[PDB]
Amino acid sequence: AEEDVRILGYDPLASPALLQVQIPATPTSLETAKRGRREAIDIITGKDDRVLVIVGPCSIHDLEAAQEYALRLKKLSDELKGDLSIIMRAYLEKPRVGWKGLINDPDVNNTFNINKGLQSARQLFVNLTNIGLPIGSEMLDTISPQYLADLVSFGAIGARTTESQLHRELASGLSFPVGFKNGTDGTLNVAVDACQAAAHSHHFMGVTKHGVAAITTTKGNEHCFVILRGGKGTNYDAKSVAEAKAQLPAGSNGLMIDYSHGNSNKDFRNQPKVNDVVCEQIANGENAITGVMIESNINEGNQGIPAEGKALKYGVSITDACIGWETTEDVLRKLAAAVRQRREVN
Amino acid sequence: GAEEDVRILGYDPLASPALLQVQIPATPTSLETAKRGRREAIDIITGKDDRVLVIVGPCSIHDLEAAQEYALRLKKLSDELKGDLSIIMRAYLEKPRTVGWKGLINDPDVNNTFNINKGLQSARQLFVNLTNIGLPIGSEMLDTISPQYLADLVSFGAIGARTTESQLHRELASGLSFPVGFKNGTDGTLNVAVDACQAAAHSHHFMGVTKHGVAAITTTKGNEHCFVILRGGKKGTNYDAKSVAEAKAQLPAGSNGLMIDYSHGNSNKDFRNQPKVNDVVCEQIANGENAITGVMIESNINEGNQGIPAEGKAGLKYGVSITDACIGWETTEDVLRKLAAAVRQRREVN
Ligand SMILES: N[C@@H](Cc1ccc(O)cc1)C(=O)O
Ligand SMILES: N[C@@H](Cc1ccc(O)cc1)C(=O)O
Ligand SMILES: [Mn+2]
Ligand SMILES: [Mn+2]
Repeated sequence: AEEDVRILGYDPLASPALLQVQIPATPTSLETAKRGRREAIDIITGKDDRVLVIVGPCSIHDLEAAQEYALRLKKLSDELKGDLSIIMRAYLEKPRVGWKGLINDPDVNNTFNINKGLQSARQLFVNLTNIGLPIGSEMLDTISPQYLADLVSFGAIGARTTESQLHRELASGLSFPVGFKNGTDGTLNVAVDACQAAAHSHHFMGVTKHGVAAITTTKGNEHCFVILRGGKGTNYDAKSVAEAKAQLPAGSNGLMIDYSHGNSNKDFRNQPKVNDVVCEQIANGENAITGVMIESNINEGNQGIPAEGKALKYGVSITDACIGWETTEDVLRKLAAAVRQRREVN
Repeated sequence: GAEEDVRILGYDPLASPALLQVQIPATPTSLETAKRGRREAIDIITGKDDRVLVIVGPCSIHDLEAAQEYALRLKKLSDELKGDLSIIMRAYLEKPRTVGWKGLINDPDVNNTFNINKGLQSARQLFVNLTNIGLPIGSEMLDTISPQYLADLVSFGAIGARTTESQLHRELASGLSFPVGFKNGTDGTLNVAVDACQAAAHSHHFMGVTKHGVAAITTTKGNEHCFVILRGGKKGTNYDAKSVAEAKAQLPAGSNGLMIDYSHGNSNKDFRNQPKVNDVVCEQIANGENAITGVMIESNINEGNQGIPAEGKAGLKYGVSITDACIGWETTEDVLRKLAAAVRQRREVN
């Protein structure tokens, strides 16, 4: 009998329940999460005319820098809350080459420690939600969300998994809105199909809170939407948006636009130009644009990890390039103005 | 309180991999055959062997008895063509949906109900039944849990077009005990499949399950037996001399040989195109194309496909797919004899 010839070992994993006791959610974390969800729901279904904003770092390698970022984001959020509902990006990895993410390599020293990773991720998420800021993250697989789901207001399925049956089944049992990205080829038919699929009940192999594989029956998720993110070209302009709307069946949730990634084509400086174009549409009465996504840090750009380890410029991304804090301020103020102007066209 | 499991109707218990592997024991012939298909696929894709690897059989197995019959014929044809073709039966369990049968694992009674436990039983009993006659099998690797129930029996695993980009499926592949084919993207380009073969070569840590059914961090070695499967897509069919040359142009140093799926995007919404694909491919091969080391074919006892009727399972035509349309046995046997001949020609040219 020949099995496990390419398995080096099975390493012990703390169960979700074990981590949920060890790093407990505060009342404020839990309330913050549920509020982010309600607000998101009202925006994507058209009941609120504010725009949903998912903004923050490409990924979080540094919990302390992330806390200092979050505080600025939260104060900005208090001021702009008439117009914008703000959820911080609390993403753990970048689509894989270079740094393997906070779950895999939380000490940013190219080793593995998935257990300490899940602890860091959970501690992060609690730290952020506890100051009253809702968070969003990528839904990576069927296991890790069980460690974190109590804290999350928004879940994303990346371009690379929108087609994946398992991620569509998973999205169908999650306790929050899920955005599906358009395919890496730059078409959205895959994200429309994901939304439809995810709206139905499925059965997938999940894990229970005690860390055992079990058959998991889902209810279906009515709060999935499509996220425009470019690809093979950019797709944030009015013609692209018109074609996107032409593909959504009646009763669709609103569209979200990502300013980064394929939309900014290899230059983070392009994010504010994406905002200008998206604001012009929203100002002019485009009610189908209900969300945006922005890769923002304290300081702009990105950096490689140098011979010296985790010790690295503070508040600078080690995955995708971000716009810096002051650009983010300008960018978000200008969006809120668009929002108010759309109100008056309406 | 916490707001979790709003959209979870429940959690049902699963027999563990090890429980199932005791309850449906593999025979010494099942285990030898699985090791043998592996060795042979390995030799072909890495160029130690000039036969062609053929993954051939139904789109999906909904009927164990009809597959068993299919298999008896395929094994007799294979005994006869073994100088030229290494044959592995498609023993696939699902098809990519948005209506339709949910597969053998989800819905083993083919009646729009769900019994996952009975389903993994049917799958594993099916793989034992097939491999027990000395026929090796391949299947799609769907997630990180199901393979743990069946991996002892598998010679070939496939990652479909819709998951080739998925990090989790690349990671899985890096720890599987057998060769893995990654299909090119639904857009008809293969960069995503080359990237996946590269990634799967490496060591990864993924969240899998032990043999006793508990989630564990599963550390892998890397899988040096991954290859690319050409299956068409939105750019067009890719089984022609030109497409293969553009394929070859993108393979990195160290890459294993190419497989050509005659079906799916390459049949272009018509199963009767698979013999035509074969001729075009058989022609390249016979004139000296050594970069084509594999083919994939959707084949059943009888041709075509069918919906599931109101009457249910009892209303089904025997030996006819309920998922993608397949060529019939007669036409498969022809396709495979011309294929075997192309391989013979190729030997002469070299
Ligand atoms: N047992 C599988 C490897 C595997 C698959 C899935 C899993 O969760 C763990 C381990 C093999 O020999 O190929
Ligand atoms: N607990 C998740 C649902 C879930 C995710 C993953 C899983 O394996 C089981 C169940 C939620 O509230 O969204
Ligand atoms: Mn990013
Ligand atoms: Mn098929």
